[PDB]
Amino acid sequence: ISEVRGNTRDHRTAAHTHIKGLGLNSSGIAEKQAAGFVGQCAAREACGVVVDLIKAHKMAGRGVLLAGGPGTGKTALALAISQELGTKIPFCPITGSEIYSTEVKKTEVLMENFRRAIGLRVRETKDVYEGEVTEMTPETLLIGLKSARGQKKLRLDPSIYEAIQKERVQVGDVIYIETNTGACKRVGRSDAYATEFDLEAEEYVPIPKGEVHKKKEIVQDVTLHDLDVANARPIISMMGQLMKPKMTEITDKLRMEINKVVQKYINQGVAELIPGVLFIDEAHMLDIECFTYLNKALESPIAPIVVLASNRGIATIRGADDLKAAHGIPPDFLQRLLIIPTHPYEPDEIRRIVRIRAQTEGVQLTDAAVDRVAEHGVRISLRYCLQLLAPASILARVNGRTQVDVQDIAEAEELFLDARRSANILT
Amino acid sequence: HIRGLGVDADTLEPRPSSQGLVGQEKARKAAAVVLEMIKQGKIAGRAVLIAGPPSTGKTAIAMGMAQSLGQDVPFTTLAASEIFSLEMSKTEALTQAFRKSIGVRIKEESEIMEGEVVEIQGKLTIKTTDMEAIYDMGSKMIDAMTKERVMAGDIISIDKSSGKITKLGRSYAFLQCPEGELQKRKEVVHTVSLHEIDVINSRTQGFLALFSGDTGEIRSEIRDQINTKVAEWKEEGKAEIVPGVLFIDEVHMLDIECFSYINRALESDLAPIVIMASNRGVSRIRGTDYKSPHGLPLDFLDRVVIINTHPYTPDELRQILSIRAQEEEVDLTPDALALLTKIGQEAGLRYASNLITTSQLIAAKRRAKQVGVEDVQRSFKLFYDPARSVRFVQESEKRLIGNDGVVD
Amino acid sequence: HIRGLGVDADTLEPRPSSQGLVGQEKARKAAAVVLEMIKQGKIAGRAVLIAGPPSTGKTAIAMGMAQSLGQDVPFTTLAASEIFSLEMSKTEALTQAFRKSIGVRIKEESEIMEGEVVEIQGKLTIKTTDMEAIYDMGSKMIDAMTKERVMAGDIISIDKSSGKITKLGRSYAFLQCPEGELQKRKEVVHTVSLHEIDVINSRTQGFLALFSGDTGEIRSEIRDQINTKVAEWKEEGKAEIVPGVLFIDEVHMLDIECFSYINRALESDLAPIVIMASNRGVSRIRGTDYKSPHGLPLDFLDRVVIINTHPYTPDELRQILSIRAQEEEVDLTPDALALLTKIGQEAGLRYASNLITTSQLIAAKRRAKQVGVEDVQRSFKLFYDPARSVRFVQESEKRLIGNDGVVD
Ligand SMILES: Nc1ncnc2c1ncn2[C@@H]1O[C@H](COP(=O)(O)OP(=O)(O)OP(=O)(O)O)[C@@H](O)[C@H]1O
Repeated sequence: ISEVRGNTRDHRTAAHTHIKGLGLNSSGIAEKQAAGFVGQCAAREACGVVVDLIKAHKMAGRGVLLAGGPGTGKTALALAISQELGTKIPFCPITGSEIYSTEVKKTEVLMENFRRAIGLRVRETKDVYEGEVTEMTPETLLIGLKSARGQKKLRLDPSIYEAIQKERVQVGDVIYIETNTGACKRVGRSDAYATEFDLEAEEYVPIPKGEVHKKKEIVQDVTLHDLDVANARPIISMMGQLMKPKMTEITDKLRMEINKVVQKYINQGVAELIPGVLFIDEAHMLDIECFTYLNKALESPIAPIVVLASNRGIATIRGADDLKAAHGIPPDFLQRLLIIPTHPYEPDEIRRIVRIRAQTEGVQLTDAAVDRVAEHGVRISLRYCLQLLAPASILARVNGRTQVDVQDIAEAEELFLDARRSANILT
Repeated sequence: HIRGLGVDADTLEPRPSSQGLVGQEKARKAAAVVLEMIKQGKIAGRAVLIAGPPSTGKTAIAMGMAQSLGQDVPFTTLAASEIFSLEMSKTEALTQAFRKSIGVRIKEESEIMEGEVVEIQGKLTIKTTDMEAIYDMGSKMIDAMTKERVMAGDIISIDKSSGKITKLGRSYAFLQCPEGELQKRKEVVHTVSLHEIDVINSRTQGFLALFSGDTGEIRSEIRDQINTKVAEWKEEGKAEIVPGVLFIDEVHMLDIECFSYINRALESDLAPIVIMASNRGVSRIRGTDYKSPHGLPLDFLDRVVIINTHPYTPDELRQILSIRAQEEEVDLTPDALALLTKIGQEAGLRYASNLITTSQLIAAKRRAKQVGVEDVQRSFKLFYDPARSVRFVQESEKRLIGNDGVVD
Repeated sequence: HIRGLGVDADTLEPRPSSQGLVGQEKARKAAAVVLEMIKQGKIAGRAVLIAGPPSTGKTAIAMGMAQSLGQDVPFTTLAASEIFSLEMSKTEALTQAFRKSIGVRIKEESEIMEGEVVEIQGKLTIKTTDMEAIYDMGSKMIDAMTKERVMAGDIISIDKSSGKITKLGRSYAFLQCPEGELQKRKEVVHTVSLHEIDVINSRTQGFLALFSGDTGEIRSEIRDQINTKVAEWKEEGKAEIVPGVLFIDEVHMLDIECFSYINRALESDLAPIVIMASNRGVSRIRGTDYKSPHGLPLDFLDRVVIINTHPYTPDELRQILSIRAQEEEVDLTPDALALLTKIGQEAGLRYASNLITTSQLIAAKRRAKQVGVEDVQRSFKLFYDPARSVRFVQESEKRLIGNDGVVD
């Protein structure tokens, strides 16, 4: 579990790195401009209440729905819900279109995302005693350990004395003993007393490196999916390795081996598992079979916070014989969650956002350029205008400038056109 | 929470609020007639249909149908959507549902913990007039009696074989403390459903089942061992087969292949009471090209017995929200409940019930022991009902009506 | 043929006709910004979208994107239709496409044939300032240098390990003849794509593969051996992973399951530059019931970076057809090219390019060294463009308009 390192899809949250959380005071009322947020007071305060409902454990089989248009702070508020829940919490942003896979089933892909939303907080402090054995009999046992770069003799507690007698010991055996109720023995194992005659033996163990007394500090924050993806290999290259269509490395029997060891760490009290947040954009795209999986998922106490988002008003239920419902959510699951409405930003609110994103991205710009780009944030979507910051900075650097002006941003619209305008131009 | 049907024994005229049930006299009186129709043998192999507006205690009326049949008759809730699962055939999904409804009565020797409680994952101590003992609480046992709402001083009977805690009463505000030692093995009747016998005899579900692996699909080999043992027990006189009640919700969602199985399972002499529940006026049949009233095939509507629930009055809604307020341990001002019931008039009862838990947290941040009108008005303005949320999206999507008053 | 992007290094202002590219300044300047956006790390895991009218050098601009990134970066063309094959899963069809784009750089010892050529299935003789030798031409080698347009007297470098012929220059119309013996083994960098390593290590495709048998479906066992060896080479420092550029054409044809895989393959840190190309204004999504602009899902349009190509002017079209005329070794009169470009105004560039090869044969039958206007006017009247051919069928099918001028 120490070797297991967390691999996170940072490209999804890359557009929200400018947001630090949810800007609100002690009473609960949202601030005008805090934590990288502009406006959206009604929706900010609303989910600022749901974070408390999770903390108070009052979200008994409940979820959240973010109703609003494109670029209305939906995905942004979802990340704020995680950021406000605790430190190093799992946030899994998905889109209904991601479920629509070619090889894996509609929920074999929804399963790993649920595993990507449930984490594990580890806080294990162990006192290592590695090396050989040099027995002495006092009034309750003295053993001298020999390591690769050190030698130390220690007067063991009578608790260890009972544990060592159970697992046969002799002078010249490599051992791993722990003060925190730990007993492990390697009978006769020692590379020092190994002859070159026998090779197939493997009955000997090398002399442990460093010192005998070692203070092992384990502070690990990994999701359940990280445990599955690390135990699948028969690991640095794996962050860029996926070129295989089948993806048969993750099998149901491999997950059972993870579920049992995770349970063992909870029973010991070493590490407790912490459920996070599962965000589903394009919630209407989800099949009826997916919603019934979610209904079963929400009933489990281990389950994370299922936050959905739908840009549609009235939509046909996917997986049903054409049944129009609100946001495309079936009634069975619509009642299961509380709806939070996300309001569109007026031109005055849009330029306040631009200045925050430019400051984070590292793009210097004139006051007049912010006004021109905000005009595109109201005529077209908020995502399109925000995308104009990076090409205009290159166009300015090329012209020798650091400050981006109207002339530089005018070319950005000419070169990089939105999906709506690009279609109409072709006629 | 639900005590029974809440009806008169002789006249069969239902009380406005009795036996854990509130309102819906017309439906509850019709429910009482159906029970009597089966008992006399007048209705044989006929399904029930609770039609009506959403959140009109449709589950509660069917829960009342159960308790009014026998002392320990099995009752199971099944939503039609839950049948269409990614892993588990809709045949197995329906077989599990029917087996969850049919139970067996066997007299067994098992120890029952009887005595007064002195309350504190945790540790709850018990006491009798002769002996005193401390008991470490099991993770599943905590969740079992919190649903029962067991408080300190209550006299309870815990059957260790089933795990069910039964509230016998209280010593002080009454029933007196039991004499002898706590654990006593007696010949008690055990009623365990066919599906539960399958899940007991089959492979134990490992921790985090929804994390990965196949569903609760019971092997045909295991089910065979149970069926043959139950059949051997029927002949011996050891077991008594008791047909419970299956409650099917969202019935409009059922396929034509489901109704053919329901009638095939209903064909049996030991079939359960199949209660259907439709929240729709007019809905098309799935699998069939044709349309029908509640989404039932042309053949089912004539066989079924239809009962209709009605919309709750502000006075009927008044206590429902207050009962749910006490259950969720919240304290409201008379003005706040009046406002919460006023929400329940235009918007659903379920939406108004959601505003109860949300307003408590806003009142907790204000540091008040009374949840008021300004606390409820907040939840309504923060969290939107389905009809208002869709309205909000529709206007944001396309401005249907302009400032001039001109459309398009 | 294509030399590069044809843009200025400092100002990034594109020249009208430079580096094997003609016109489309707006798109080429936008292409140059995208390349700089990736280099600075500003754009991370973002696809490109070359939208515009058909035959507007969409492949050529993306070909320019490649050569302007690195010296030997892999570039592969994929039409969305080619994915839907009768034999080969559309997953394998897309995996092959992505593996064709990712390459590995290894410094290898291999012999390179350097020297002047004296030209003649055939036999081409080579010469150096010290030695002379005759070499029998291989069937695949003939097809390799004819695409390079290698003429007699040219100074060339043939790497025997890869088989690629590289034109270093010429001795007479300049670079002088190499000193020593032809074959010299040097430490040269080899850039072979992941898919090519799979096809090299896997079973060799027999003569006439399209005649019968399974497609180039590489076994999961073989691909595993390559992936593990590449991973072992990355750690050793032997290989350097270089992410090339994947060009996807007819994007409107892609299913919802394709876009989910594209984003999954794009998720990687070593992912290639995915360039999409749509020739449509408004087109519905396949697999999804909803409609969209270029046929991309509601989630892809916001992530993608759109670039637009424009219709070529008669002066822009003037040289394109003349470049293609020289490539196909045809000689036209100034009046004929003016007529051929006039065809390219109302009808497509591709249709006008087809009229070049057809007019040559009619001019060959007339026994003339100059292809004229009457030679081009023939091809236009013999062979019809899509819009004219459909017009021809529609009138023959049903006479939509009568002699009177009355419809129906
Ligand atoms: N209130 C806000 N304050 C600061 N930035 C905001 C605010 N609202 C939206 N944004 C920013 O707008 C940019 C693009 O919008 P984004 O893709 O997040 O839309 P969304 O509404 O959050 O989700 P969806 O994709 O469902 O519309 C993001 O960088 C986001 O953080």
